[PDB]
Amino acid sequence: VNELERINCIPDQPPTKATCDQRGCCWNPQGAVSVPWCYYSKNHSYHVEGNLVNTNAGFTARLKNLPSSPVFGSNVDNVLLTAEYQTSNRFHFKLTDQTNNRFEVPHEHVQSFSGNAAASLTYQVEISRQPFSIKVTRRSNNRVLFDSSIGPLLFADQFLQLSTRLPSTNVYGLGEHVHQQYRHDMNWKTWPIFNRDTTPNGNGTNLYGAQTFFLCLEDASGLSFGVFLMNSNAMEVVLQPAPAITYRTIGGILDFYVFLGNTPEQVVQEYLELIGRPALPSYWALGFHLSRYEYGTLDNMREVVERNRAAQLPYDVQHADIDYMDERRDFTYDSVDFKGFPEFVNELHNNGQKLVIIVDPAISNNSSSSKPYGPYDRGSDMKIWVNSSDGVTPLIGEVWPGQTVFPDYTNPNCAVWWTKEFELFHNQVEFDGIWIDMNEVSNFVDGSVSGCSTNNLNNPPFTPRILDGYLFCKTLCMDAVQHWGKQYDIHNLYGYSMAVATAEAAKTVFPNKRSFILTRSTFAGSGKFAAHWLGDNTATWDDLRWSIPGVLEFNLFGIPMVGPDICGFALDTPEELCRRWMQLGAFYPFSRNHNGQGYKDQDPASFGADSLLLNSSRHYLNIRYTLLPYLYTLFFRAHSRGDTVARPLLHEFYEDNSTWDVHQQFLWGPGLLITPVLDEGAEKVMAYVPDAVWYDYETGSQVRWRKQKVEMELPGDKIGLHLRGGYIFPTQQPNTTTLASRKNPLGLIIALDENKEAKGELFWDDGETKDTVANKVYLLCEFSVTQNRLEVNISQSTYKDPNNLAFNEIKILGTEEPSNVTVKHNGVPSTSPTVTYDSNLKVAIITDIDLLLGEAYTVEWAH
Ligand SMILES: *[C@@H]1O[C@H](CO)[C@@H](O[C@@H]2O[C@H](CO)[C@@H](O)[C@H](O)[C@H]2NC(C)=O)[C@H](O)[C@H]1NC(C)=O
Ligand SMILES: *[C@@H]1O[C@H](CO)[C@@H](O[C@H]2O[C@H](CO)[C@@H](O)[C@H](O)[C@H]2NC(C)=O)[C@H](O)[C@H]1NC(C)=O
Ligand SMILES: O=S(=O)([O-])O[C@@H]([C@H](O)[C@H](O)[C@@H](O)CO)[C@H](O)C[S@+]1C[C@@H](O)[C@H](O)[C@H]1CO
Ligand SMILES: *[C@@H]1O[C@H](CO)[C@@H](O)[C@H](O)[C@H]1NC(C)=O
Repeated sequence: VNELERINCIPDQPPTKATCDQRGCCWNPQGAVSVPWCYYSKNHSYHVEGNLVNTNAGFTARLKNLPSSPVFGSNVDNVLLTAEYQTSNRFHFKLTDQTNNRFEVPHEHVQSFSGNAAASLTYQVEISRQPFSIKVTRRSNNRVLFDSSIGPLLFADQFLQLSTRLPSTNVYGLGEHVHQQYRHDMNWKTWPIFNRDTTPNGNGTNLYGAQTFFLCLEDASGLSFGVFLMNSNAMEVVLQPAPAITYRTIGGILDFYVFLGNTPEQVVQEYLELIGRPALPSYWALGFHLSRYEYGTLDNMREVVERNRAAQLPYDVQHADIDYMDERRDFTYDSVDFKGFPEFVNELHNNGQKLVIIVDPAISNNSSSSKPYGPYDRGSDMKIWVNSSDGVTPLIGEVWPGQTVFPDYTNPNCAVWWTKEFELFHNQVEFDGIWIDMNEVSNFVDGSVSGCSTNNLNNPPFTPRILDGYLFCKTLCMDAVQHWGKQYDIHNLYGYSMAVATAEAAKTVFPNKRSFILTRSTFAGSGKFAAHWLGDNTATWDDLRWSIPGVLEFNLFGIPMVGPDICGFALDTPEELCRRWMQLGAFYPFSRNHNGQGYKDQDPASFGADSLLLNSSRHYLNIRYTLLPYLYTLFFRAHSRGDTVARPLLHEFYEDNSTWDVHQQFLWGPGLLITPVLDEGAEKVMAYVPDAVWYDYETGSQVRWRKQKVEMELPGDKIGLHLRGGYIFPTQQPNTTTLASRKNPLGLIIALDENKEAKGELFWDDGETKDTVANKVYLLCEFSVTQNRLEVNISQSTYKDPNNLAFNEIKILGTEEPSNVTVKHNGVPSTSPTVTYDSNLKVAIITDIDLLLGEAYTVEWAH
């Protein structure tokens, strides 16, 4: 064995020859740091027994265990391999215990496959007999994509493992973690996955969510593939420089999907086609959100709101954290400190703003006939709590209010309970959206108020390297019991089940509306239901840098509406950091400035009504709002086709290997390049300029750089923003709310390519109705520019905005002077627009034009 290819046989303890011999592995204490001294042999594992059997969907094989002594339990004797050729670009295989049913994720979106093997496969599947291995290769070039032959298949009740070689080291994904870099180096690295309330810091631990998806860019041609494991048990993913990746899990079954694409974007699209495409956000959820833990009183909250309104900050949503509650209890508000709450909400609404309230899962069990607590009384009547292992007594833990029980959101009768709680509360405080937190689930005691019994669930043969080394640390007992099964098996599905139930509640509370759900904990497929934030970060320059890979990864995971707490949750934010963070933060898909308890104010206006930070924050938030029709159309493509929103350079520029590890810059869709200053004291950033025409957003000027590293001059008041030649960006005059800004004149920014051509599109609907796309109530138009000509073209036309909207300005970058501008409407001429032209910058701006939204036009000019 070449040392890069050794598969570690002692993941659980420091390596010894005696343990190696006892396990029947190979011993070689010679090797570079991290190279396993003890590793699985060439042979041993499982072998194929007899022949493969053709089925309608693909094939089955029986695998029989090559005997050895138990490591972490003894391998299941007979394993069944079921292989389904589901589509041309998606292969599914699962490994089950041939004799017993095992836990399988009861995913809400994924359906069982029936039907026949797809035609025109882009992949071929190869099975080796002795020992068992599975290989998936790309048909067109025979590139080996998945190849398990590097390691054994291990399949014991509480220890399952399968490895695969990888065709390159361009590997992106896995979660939820702070990876720090976007491209995984492929040096010996183990990532534990198990939903846990812990700080997203530099220690590389398991965080709030469970995401097994990874994408691999195979080569410069763009050809890419992805892998997904459908398994909700505690697990870790081991990366090594072969290159190779091992999945090591402690229950369930190995249920794998392999996705192929011509480009990275097509791999994400194939993945989201399987697990579920993201929900379309309400248009208002794309504006700026402001928040903090512990305003303390409504007076203090109103004070913050009003100083940011007075500053003309674009500011659509105010969040209210646990301080609104009466003693941190769900579905109450503090009648003294938040006296006047309903009247404040009216004020918010009348100002065009929205209210999002935090709701925790854990319910106070403190209720007597003297002093009733309704959510607990109604919950106990319905019998909808998570129970201890006896299957009958509700588990007691502790969160914000004191001792608590936990809803079992897997029980469909729990959504009924939860919905009524929301109905009852909305009658008091008319919130518009819901922020669901602490849903790993997070417990202030370990397991329960009486701890956890010693047994194989709470104390398993092998524990992945999760924070603190016990599964029940700061969560529920592993033998706690829910409708979908035991906590051991479904722990990673709590936040997922809770987002599903919460989306159910929205159907009653916000009939026909999307509303907004923000969730902490996630499983694969959570973006169908919710936005995500990156959790309790810290006001450091490290946390600023680390945010970008975290945002890009959740876009691969199909949770495109994602961002961190701008300026940092924990700690007092320095002015310089917060100013650089607000500049970048104006371009996160989810843009929220949120702050921890006790720390100095960090809302933009708090820095002073004439401060650089406020001026800069207002400036870039106004740019964000200007480009909201472009951002919104990007979320439309994510929702309907599965595209990313916040996009890596390498997804558009994969032919250039200089982009393969860029994580300090990113794109909005194909066309907008964002380059933040991310270092203290810097007024410059070393940045990559991909192989395209680029125009400075602010001046419109063509940059002299192409396909090269540059130092971009970015003073205290700037972030780099460039528009790609070849693309047309729809815009709308901004205002301090989207309620108002949506009524304003539209514009087009045409960035010309070398041939003086460009293309773009605009999606437009009512901005809030649920499933306008599935029910086809929307406008979609295309803009295309050739020499001397712009065409506005309508493809779907089943929504006409009642506000009489129109394009009143067109800015053309990289153009020679356009003259004699003519506008035709469905063929008919007329009259004559104004053109202003800057021959130095090659910018033309056409005004005094009125192109109605949803109407076809041709706009023509001479040179
Ligand atoms: C948790 O325990 C409760 C009892 O405390 C179980 O409630 C049962 O619910 C069904 C209706 O769905 C009733 O017909 C039973 O009579 C209830 N039992 C009792 C003793 O009242 C609940 O099923 C348990 N949940 C889980 C996941 O085990
Ligand atoms: C941007 O938003 C505000 C709403 O907050 C609009 O404010 C004014 O609009 C009208 C003036 O033409 C008045 O009828 C409203 O009373 C007034 N609202 C306020 C602040 O009192 C403003 O018009 C919007 N901008 C644009 C271009 O429409
Ligand atoms: O006391 S804290 O440090 O703030 O508790 C955090 C962890 O529980 C804790 O750090 C844990 O990891 C240590 O064991 C918790 O996540 C805060 S929540 C999430 C945030 O967005 C809201 O504003 C907060 C109030 O609702
Ligand atoms: C690792 O964890 C501890 C917090 O318990 C902390 O002291 C340290 O900052 C963390 N390491 C890094 C480098 O983030």
